[PDB]
Amino acid sequence: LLREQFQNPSDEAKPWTFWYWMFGAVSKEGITADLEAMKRAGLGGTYLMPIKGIKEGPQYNGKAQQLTPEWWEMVRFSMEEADRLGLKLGMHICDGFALAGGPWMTPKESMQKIVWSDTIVDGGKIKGLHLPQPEAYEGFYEDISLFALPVKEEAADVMPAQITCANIATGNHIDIKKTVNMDDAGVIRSSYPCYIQYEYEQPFTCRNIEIILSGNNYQAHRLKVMASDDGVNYRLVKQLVPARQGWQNTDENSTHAIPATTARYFRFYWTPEGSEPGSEDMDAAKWKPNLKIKELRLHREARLDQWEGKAGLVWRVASSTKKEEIGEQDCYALSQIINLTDPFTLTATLPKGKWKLLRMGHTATGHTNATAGGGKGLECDKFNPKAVRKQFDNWFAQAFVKTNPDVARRVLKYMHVDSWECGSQNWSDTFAAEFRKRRGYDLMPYLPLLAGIPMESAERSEKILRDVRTTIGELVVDVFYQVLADCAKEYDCQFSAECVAPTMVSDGLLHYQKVDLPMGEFWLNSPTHDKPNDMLDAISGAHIYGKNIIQAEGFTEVRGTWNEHPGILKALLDRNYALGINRLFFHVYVHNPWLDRKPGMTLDGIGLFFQRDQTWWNKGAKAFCEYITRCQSLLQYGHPVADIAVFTGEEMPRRSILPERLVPSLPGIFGAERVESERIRLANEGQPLRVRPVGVTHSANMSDPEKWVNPLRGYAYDSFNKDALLRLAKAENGRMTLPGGASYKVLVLPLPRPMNPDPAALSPEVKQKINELKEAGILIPSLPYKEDDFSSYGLERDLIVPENIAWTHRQGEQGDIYFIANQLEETRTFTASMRIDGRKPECWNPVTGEINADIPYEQKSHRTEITLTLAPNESVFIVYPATGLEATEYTVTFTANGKTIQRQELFDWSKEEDEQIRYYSGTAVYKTTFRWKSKVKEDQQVYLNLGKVCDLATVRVNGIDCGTIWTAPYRADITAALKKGVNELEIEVTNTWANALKGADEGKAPFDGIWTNAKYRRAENTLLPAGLLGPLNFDVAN
Ligand SMILES: C[C@H]1[C@H](O)[C@@H](O)[C@@H](O)c2nnnn21
Ligand SMILES: [Ca+2]
Ligand SMILES: [Ca+2]
Ligand SMILES: [Ca+2]
Repeated sequence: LLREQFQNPSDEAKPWTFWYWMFGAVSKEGITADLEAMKRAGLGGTYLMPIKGIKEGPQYNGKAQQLTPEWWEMVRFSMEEADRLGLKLGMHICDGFALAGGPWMTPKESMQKIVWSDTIVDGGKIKGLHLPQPEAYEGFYEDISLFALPVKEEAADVMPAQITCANIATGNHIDIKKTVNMDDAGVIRSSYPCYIQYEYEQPFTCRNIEIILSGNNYQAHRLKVMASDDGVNYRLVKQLVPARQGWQNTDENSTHAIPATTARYFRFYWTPEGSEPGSEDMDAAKWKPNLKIKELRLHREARLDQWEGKAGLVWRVASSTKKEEIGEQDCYALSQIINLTDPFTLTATLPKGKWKLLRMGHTATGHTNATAGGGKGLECDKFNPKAVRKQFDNWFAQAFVKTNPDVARRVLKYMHVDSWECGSQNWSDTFAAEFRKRRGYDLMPYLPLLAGIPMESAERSEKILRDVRTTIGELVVDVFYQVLADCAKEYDCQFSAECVAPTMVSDGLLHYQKVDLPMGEFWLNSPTHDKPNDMLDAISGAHIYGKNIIQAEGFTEVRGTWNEHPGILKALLDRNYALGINRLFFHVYVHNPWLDRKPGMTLDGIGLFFQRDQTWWNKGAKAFCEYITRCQSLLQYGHPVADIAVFTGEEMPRRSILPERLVPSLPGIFGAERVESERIRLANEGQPLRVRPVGVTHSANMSDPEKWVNPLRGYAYDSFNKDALLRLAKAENGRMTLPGGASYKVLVLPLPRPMNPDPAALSPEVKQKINELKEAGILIPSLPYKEDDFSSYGLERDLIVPENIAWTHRQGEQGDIYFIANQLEETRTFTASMRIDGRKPECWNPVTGEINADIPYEQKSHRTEITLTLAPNESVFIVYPATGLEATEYTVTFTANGKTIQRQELFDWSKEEDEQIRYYSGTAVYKTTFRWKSKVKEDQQVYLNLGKVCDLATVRVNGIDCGTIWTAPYRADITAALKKGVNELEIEVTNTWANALKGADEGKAPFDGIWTNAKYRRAENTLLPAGLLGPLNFDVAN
């Protein structure tokens, strides 16, 4: 019975929280208080992750520094308390929130990259020549190969040049100080159209431009390169193209190839016009459209376009290099290169002429788990099974040894890996052998490709580099993930994992096959830091690899301002349920070690502030968690339904596809109005800015996941990869099926897109599997698909609802479930039509738990239609089996500071003269009486409507609890509690911390004990409305 699960949910259905210990400031008192608070809210467990240590926050006097006996004692006490209370625990595989580092790791055991040095020497009899040492992270380096290259031309790779600049932005409403300029350090800055000019003594032949930045700068990659011989007639060379890039893009410079150009003068023209708005695969374009360049280096030696990325040193995608840029003349044949490893100071004999001595080897990338404290150190080598095992043994395994082994064996059931923040890597000591087994040929002779030196042809080079990247991503799965999965089963743990993309070269779906619990992430009020693409990686991964529980780190808030409460979290949560998550993890519960300070310790103001010292914790968090649990009991039932699978291609890196990127492929499915708004948005005219949250200025045409509810207008889709196609896909009854229950009718092979611009050719195997699926009846539409839907092919929309209604559909042996959620902040009445023929629908309310088994419905064209009224932000589940107030005076007690006042009229606290009410945050108890004339009749239902509630209210009538009201409709069923005559009305109203913190900031604190390390505040500088504002009314229905 689904009803037993909805009314009595199982433990799997409960939401969890991340629990962050800050700066080693931890106490047993606070531990007990936190774990009891979590139990009281109805949480299932917590992930215990310490962040930073004493050194990073000396002011807090921490005594529980990571890995000290005192810290381990606190971990033990937490396990003991979680055992007592019936909570489960997880921990991360390292200290801090990312990723797999620790002080036990040496440079040799860390993430490795290919490095090199060179010198030009005359050939002949070389004896005892000392070659320059390549990059050696903390002295660690190891040679791999030494190559001898014949010199192409004989001139310097770079020459000196006189650098000038000029503003050209005319249309004079301009701030003259923000026009182009070069500072003392040679750094170039501009906000306005301009050019930077380089004048050489003699004509210089340039084939590429290395752009060197100080942090990220989208606009630096948008320069238009021009050249001249005579200083006035300038010819176009190339409009540069930004590579796709994530947020961790500063480990390498960027090389832009150009057609070989010989000139005395080069100009780089810039304008902000034509900028793409920001996204997760052009992270730098989220920021202000200002130009900032540390150095442009113009080079002579041929290099592949955007080679740093193509070599796998950083996560990047760009087009193959054109033949106009790298012709066969520009590439070295294998027979031209002499391999001098064996001789290697160097003593050997080369032919005559001049030779380049490319000394190649490997060193650490230098990445650490930087948010750790006592457990901080180098990131483990991600391709080395032993280093990965070692990392497991030294942190996570130790929680079963250093605490209390029998208690740890019962409560510590979850091992987590968060989202990658340790860059990329492209070598390890097993990498040549792995490449050979997997790709079927030897990489070693082609090692100079990893320096972007072209060999044989531009195409052969880039085909090989793609293979390197493919191997890289395969090894993240087959080593790092495989090893941790084995370790997890060995310790009887479930394995949760977040995204690898867009920081480590990877197929972003691929690793989810190895984990029990794929985990996405969604942010609150943080468009610059939100990760909708991560969400779709985790969901798509779970769906294609058959993982039924999909966790999500939810409500992460880049700057929390203390005005947040469950009411304004609901719509955000509901649209992520619509995407397919079904176990929320709250981000974040911060341990507050002091019982006398509130709201206390935070992650330096990064929200959501989800913890015991919230004004609304005791009643608000519990009510919300009840909603969540009921929602999740049903959203974990059976299998998700999606009719459309979309192939993610054969470029590397790769990941799930965002809805926006499919609009030119399926313009019909999205509709003409979506096509039109995308063209306006992407044209990004004037590069408009928005500030959200306070102090975060960014591109206003950023794709906003709130504007992409139900984007395929009644269908759902998963991204789907080569591995799933080749290893798992089956045709059954006209649909493509996978183990775990995915069944798709349609397979979209998208048009070339930003993340797959070539696009990479389909391998013969893929072509062969696609053809088998065409023949077994699977729709593989011709693109662009221009019809409104797939009903011409007998595939109707699953749910027809109006815009701004989020939904999902699950199906199992006991029937069908549609989750339907209003995203607008208004009451709406609308028809929902479901693809269900001849079964009786019911309406199950996840806020109250009420089940209405007898709703009206029509049956038309073999669908079922229902009329729904949804209050602001209201959600429902559709399940298919297989008169004013006349009150006496109010007594209002403000419990935090004991004030009590009498009032006839309801009032906004923030408008009172008394500063202890004006600035009050917390709970106030309202007490009054009312007359009810008649006895409550049969079939008759009575609601106390609260009107406007700031922000949360618990209703007691004649001492009977009639519920905690936190979202619309703001009303309480008082039917069972009503008596004839005089009724007693008690209402507890709770607001948010914002007003009290504003009071405390200004010396007008409404009570003592107010402190937090969270410093961010709303820009508005206003007191929020607060209280039972009403008006109060009764509603008598049937
Ligand atoms: C706030 C932390 C958060 O706690 C972590 O999940 C980490 O993945 C991250 N990425 N950006 N910001 N964070
Ligand atoms: Ca994360
Ligand atoms: Ca493709
Ligand atoms: Ca794309």
